[PDB]
Amino acid sequence: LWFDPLGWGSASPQKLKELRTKEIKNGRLAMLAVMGAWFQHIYTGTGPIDNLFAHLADPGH
Amino acid sequence: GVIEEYLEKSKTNKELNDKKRLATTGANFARAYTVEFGSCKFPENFTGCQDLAKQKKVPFLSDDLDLECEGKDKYKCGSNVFWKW
Repeated sequence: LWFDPLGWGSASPQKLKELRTKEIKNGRLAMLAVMGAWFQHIYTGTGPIDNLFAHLADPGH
Repeated sequence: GVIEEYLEKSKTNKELNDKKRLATTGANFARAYTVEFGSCKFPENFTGCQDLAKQKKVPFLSDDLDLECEGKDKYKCGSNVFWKW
């Protein structure tokens, strides 16, 4: 029932914690762009085994 | 799960052939490491002479030109035409 809580506006903010959420929230979905790009790496890829994962650097011969 | 092995390291971890004796790759450079020519250096001799040739790749055969000279021993043949000299 009541009304208030919390005090502010979604206890707004704070104005460094707005920044706390920031790209700690977003850069993590920058990094699930790693996800985006498969999120498999097992590309039917064999392959990312014997585990792996990566790791060419890139040897050759 | 096992307890047991882990379907066995020196058969699972069988990429102990990312090191092994895999001069199956590696040491196919360090025999060409000394590669020629003549061999080596001199005489016969650093081009050109070349442009052209042992090694490059490619291609391509190769020969060519008798091996020489039939003709060009002055001219050829021979003892040495004759033919007329």
